[PDB]
Amino acid sequence: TGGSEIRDLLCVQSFNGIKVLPPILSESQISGYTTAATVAAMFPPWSAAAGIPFS
Amino acid sequence: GINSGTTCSNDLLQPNTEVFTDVCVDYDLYGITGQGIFKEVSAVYYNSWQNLLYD
Repeated sequence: TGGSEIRDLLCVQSFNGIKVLPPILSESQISGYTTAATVAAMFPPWSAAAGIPFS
Repeated sequence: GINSGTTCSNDLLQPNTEVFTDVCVDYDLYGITGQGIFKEVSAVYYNSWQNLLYD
């Protein structure tokens, strides 16, 4: 938006027209979902481990 | 030497227009004038007869 790094290919792609849209889901909530699934597999009730302890 | 020779009048539209620019106004110098904000910077790597550079 102004300043330095005159070699800035990503925004001159956007200035020429092509825009990489962000995905509609953030990676923070996706990583939190995967963490929730993993701790579901590791803790009671083991929904991701069919109700069975990990060991 | 009417319409020949070397000594030619510059009384057409002279494009040497030394206008300071720090807003989105196209230039009047080497190359075709595309969109540009002018970030005035100090550099030393120009030498000889090197006004313009490409990527």
